Amino acid sequence: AQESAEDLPTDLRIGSKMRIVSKVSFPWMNTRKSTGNVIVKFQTNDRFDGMQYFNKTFLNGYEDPTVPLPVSPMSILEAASLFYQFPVIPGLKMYPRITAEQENVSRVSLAPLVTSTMLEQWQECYAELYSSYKKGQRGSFYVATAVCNVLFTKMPQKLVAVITHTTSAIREHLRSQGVDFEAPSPMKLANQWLNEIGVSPRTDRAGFQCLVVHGSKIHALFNALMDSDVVHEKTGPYTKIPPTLIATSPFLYGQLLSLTKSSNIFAKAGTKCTEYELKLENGPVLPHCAKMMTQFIRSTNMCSTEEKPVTMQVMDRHTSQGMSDWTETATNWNTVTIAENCVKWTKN
Amino acid sequence: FEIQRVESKFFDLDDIIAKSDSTSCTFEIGDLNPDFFQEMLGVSKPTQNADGYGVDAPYWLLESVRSSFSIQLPKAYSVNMQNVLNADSKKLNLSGLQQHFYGNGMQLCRLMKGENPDGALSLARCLVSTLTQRLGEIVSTATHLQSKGEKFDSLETKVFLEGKRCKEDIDTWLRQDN
Amino acid sequence: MNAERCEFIAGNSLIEVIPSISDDRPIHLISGDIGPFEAGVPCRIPVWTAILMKRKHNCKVVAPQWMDVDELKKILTSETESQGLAKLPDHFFEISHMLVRDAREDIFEVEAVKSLVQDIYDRRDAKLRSSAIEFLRQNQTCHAQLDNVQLIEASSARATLEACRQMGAVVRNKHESTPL
Amino acid sequence: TGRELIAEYRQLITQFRNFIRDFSTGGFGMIYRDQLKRNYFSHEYRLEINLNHLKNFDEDIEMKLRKFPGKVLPALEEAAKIVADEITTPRPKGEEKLHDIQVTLTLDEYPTSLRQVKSAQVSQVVKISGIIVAAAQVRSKATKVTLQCRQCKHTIPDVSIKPGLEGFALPRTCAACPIDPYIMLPDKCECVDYQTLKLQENPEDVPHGEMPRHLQLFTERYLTDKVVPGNRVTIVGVYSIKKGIRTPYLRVLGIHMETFTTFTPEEERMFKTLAQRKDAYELIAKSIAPSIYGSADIKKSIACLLFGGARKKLPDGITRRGDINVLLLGDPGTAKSQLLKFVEQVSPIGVYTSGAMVLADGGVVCIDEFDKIHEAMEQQTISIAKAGITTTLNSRCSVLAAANSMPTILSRFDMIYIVKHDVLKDATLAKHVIEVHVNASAAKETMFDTDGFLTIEFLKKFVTYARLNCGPRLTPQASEKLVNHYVKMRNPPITVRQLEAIVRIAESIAKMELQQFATDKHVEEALRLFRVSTIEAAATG
Amino acid sequence: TTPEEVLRKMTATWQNELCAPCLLPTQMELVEILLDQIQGMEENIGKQTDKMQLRISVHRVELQRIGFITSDYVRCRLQKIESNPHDAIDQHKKRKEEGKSDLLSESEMKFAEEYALAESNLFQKTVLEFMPAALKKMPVPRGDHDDVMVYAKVTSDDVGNVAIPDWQDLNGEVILEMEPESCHLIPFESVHQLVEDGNIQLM
Ligand SMILES: [Zn+2]
Repeated sequence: AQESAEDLPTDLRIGSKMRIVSKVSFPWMNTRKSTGNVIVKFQTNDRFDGMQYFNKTFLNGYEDPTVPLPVSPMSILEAASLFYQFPVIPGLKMYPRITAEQENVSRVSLAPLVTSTMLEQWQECYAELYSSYKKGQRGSFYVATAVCNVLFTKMPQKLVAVITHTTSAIREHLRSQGVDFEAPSPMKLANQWLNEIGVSPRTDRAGFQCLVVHGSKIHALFNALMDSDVVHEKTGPYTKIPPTLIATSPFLYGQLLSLTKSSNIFAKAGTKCTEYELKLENGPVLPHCAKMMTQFIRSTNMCSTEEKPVTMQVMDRHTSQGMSDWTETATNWNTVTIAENCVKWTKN
Repeated sequence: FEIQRVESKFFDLDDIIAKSDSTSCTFEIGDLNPDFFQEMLGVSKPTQNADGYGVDAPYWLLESVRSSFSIQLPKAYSVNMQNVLNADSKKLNLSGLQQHFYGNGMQLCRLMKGENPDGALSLARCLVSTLTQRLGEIVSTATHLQSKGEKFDSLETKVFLEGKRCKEDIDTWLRQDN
Repeated sequence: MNAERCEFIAGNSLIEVIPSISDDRPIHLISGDIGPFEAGVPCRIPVWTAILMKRKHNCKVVAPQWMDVDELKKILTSETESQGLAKLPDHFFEISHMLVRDAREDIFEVEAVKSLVQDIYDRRDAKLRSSAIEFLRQNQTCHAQLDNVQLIEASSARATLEACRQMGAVVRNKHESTPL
Repeated sequence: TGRELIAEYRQLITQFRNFIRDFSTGGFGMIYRDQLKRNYFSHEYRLEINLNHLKNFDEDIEMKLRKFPGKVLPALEEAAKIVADEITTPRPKGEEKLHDIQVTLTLDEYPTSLRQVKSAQVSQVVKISGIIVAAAQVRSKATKVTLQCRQCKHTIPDVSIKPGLEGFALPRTCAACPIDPYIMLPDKCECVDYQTLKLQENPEDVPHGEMPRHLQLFTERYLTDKVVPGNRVTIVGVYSIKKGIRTPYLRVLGIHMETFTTFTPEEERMFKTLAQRKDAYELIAKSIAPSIYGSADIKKSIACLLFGGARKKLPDGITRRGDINVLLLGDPGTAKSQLLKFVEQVSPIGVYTSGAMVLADGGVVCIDEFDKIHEAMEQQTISIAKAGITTTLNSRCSVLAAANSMPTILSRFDMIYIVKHDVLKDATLAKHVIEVHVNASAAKETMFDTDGFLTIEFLKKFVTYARLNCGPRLTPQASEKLVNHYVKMRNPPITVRQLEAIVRIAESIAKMELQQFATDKHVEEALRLFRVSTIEAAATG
Repeated sequence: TTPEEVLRKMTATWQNELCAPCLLPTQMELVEILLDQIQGMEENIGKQTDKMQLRISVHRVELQRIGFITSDYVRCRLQKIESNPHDAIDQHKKRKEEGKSDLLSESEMKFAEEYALAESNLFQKTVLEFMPAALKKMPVPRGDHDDVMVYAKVTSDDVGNVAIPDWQDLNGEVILEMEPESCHLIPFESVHQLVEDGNIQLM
């Protein structure tokens, strides 16, 4: 069945890729109607203006929904595609980090000085982010370890932490570390009976799961993520490389980065249906990205024949399953239809 | 004179034999009429435990069960065997395990999608890796005159037969020119 | 499509002969005029017609220019140096086998020509084998480029098509098994 | 003068490369080039060469190869390696290593008598014929070795050892340290397989009133495990003296041999046609031993012995036998041994004899002169406990026995016959048999045979087919008759052994028709056979 | 247009028809022209008084070759129609609705209808008359040429771009460029339209 609203519902699961398909051409494409590949070409101050709009949206440490828009809609497209990340290595992919989801990225040999100084910086960077989250005023942030994804956030205060894609072994290791969570005999009589006669006594899985932590108990999880060799890989392509941290507001050692963009034109069978494709790749697709991309489409009036809709798709969200279950303000969705009058999705 | 459109492999004898196989499964107690085990399977009384009725059922019948049921993977597709085959399958006798290996695996994935999505995806990844480890050996093995294709699956047999046919044709054309 | 039909298509090529008979009018074939014939004066006719006359002792066949030993050595040098398949004359192997079968009296330096053709065939066969084996380890694409492949070489290598069709089904099953 | 030998060696390699590349039967047929390519892609690193083809190509190198094989033959092997590299490059990834190839020879000549190898032929190629009489286990021989000094640890790598039954001497003193200081590393040497055989001269060629002579053979790599004792062979090899008197041996370069369970759809259709016929059982009984007159019920019993019953194992683990056993009594004549020899020929596995009881798992044993084991017949096992040994030997078989006459062992046999005034009928039989023997003298001067009887080659295959595929059971209506027959005979020597024997015979008759079940028809024929056989012993003696 | 051009077009049509996994648009016009040419040459040779001379043998061998080409083309198309006759009729009607060139000629269509009736009679007499009333409909399988590969060579200068499925992400597609001498291993449905237009030769 179909579900619908005036505006895009929020989903908090981070994905790996976004694809958007339309029957109406994008502004840089308008010369062409033959099948082929097209560069997303930017013009004059559009990138810089989009960067301004992004930082102005997130300056307080949480989103301001009342900032005025830029003038070029290309700046809205640019502002949707930005984030802050640590650690930094050129030429190594830093997301996704769960070992099952890596394609075989190439080896990179590094010096012990490089790896040691990186770890020394990582501890300070992580402690700064966690301090500003708990006792300061920062909104939220993500961590992607080799075995799980973690989200720290606030309830609309009360603090909440969510862990996803755990095994029973990881659950028991966290129990040994002392974390608590709001998770989702006749054999003794037999041994006693054997001993009473004088016969010799020598004669949980539950798949993948998520976890939720409330309140003061979050600090134990913070110390656990600081300490364990379980999350610090000692063998493999990510040997001695610490976990990835991601945010939408600046932090010390954070590097500003952008997703890769490209686009294509397809034509078929002599029909009216030429199809125009946009892609955003090679990083996390954070929840604000879809919200801003909706505004890019509606500002550029591609909905004007609402009888020809535009569709959007976000991929690999199942690796972070559970991050939208803890509240009524969020939703799980995978494919979305945009019109000017509404936004629609399946019952899922 | 009225026409009904059906599957593209409706008349295939190999596909009918593949549908005719059976797997081990379990049904909830009292949620189904116990006439079923005599009516369909010919078994007078179901074997019963704390988890449910435990039986074997065929794939054609299992697709029709819109009620609740559960599946246990057979011996050839158990997780230890999945690790073994994913580690090295380049010289193993798959026909000794199952003559319809890849087909029964694809049927198991389609059934297990509603119960266990992670297990279904894991088995699908294992199948892709297993075929990638063996296709080059099949296409190379077809070129020998003494090969007879003892170890291959029914799916792999098609590739083997086509390769041997091509080799026979080009050798016959070459040996005119003495 | 098979090797006999490859030889049948290769028979339509043109080749030069020297007749010993003579004739006055042209011959108006459906494939076009070929005559007239004068004894001792060369002219160009189809390969099938040339072999038909050679069996009846009515002519002498003149070999193609690429059957010179120096030209064959140039072809072997280029095929050895290039990573992919080098370019060849049209219907190279088929015309070589037909002329060695029916007209080996008129070829000059026959054993050297024969050995060079066998060398070229051997290493092109090895290149095609290595390319197909390296393709069948792939999972990321269903496309390859095979420039300068001959028709008989393409005809001998049809197992790869069946193998790729079988691989696509399992890839599609994994994509449909991915959860949402 | 080593550069002269190097020049000779490289010249030989050049000529052998030209021979492997250029020899042809006309057209595009370069046979050795094509054979080498096919062997290399079949992962067989070997080649075989005909010396008369080599003599036609170039006489001089062939003559040199015969007279100096230890010098010349490594050049031929090296040339084969070079040509294989040229043919197969560029090889796929993972297959970059170039392998080492063994060359073998054939030669079309009369073989030399094993007694007439002249002493001038030492270290030359010869051709010999004979019989293999013994074969040892495969062992390993080192091809290249690494040496290290005991004290100062200096090394000599890749020291190569000459082939055959030859040793080699280590360096006496250090090259860079007492007497004999070098040792051999077990981990850094190369090895190949070898085998030793013994050859006996053919008994046709032994002069009258003398014993045959023998020669020892050495084989290597692909020439190992090619022969078994009893084989007749012709061998090409080098005549060598083993390391002022030495013993000789032959280093083999080429061997030439002088000599079920799978069916076609045609064979299955033939078997099923015979099974579909109504007279199939009578036809098989007629087909048993057609050269011997009469004996119709005995031939039917032998057919039941060949086919046997089903074999069973109940959930408590107690097994039930499928075999059937038959005994023949009476006068010592009337072609009893010929019947036993026929059963030995026809049976899928079997033995004839006058231990021997063990050797026929799943087969048939024919015992003649039985008046010369109770555990063997019933338990399919014999046991022993004498001084210092206790074992049990277990084997499954059926037994056919012929006697010339214990009352105890008669319980172990399922069917018994007494063979027993012929002279008027024997006149016609004498006419027929003597006409057969005069026709045999004149001779001295594929389902069916010419006379309509089944052929041995079809019958043996059909028995081997039926045993692995039929496996019948009784119908309830067939079971109902035997209870009444048993009670009536016992309350008008009746035992459960006899009842189970009758059940086995009924299953055996139903097996020949390829039935799912036995019925009242098969039970009645089984009862007739049991009465006709067994009541002779009740009436006689 | 000369017969020398008609025969050259017919040979390329024959090669593409042998290689393709399904049914190309019909070319019975060229077949009819070449059959008429065979008959004309036969009657012209029949008017000759002397036949033991070289010209007559050369002409007769050429007629042998042309007869082989036309017969093999018609045999291949009939063997394709016999596999699934109802689907062939359906595809022809869909091409007529789309306003495209013909899939079947008139005689081919008549053969397809008569073969479909003759095939229906056997199933109706053996099985379907004994079924319950719901199960009396005739089954017709769907098409089967979804994952077929071909070796294809480019001959035209300005072919442009082609789209193929993406095995890394089967939601989307990949775009290829076809330079005008290249040979590719490629799915058939990507090159179907160009094979109809004659810009690609199958191998
Ligand atoms: Zn020393």
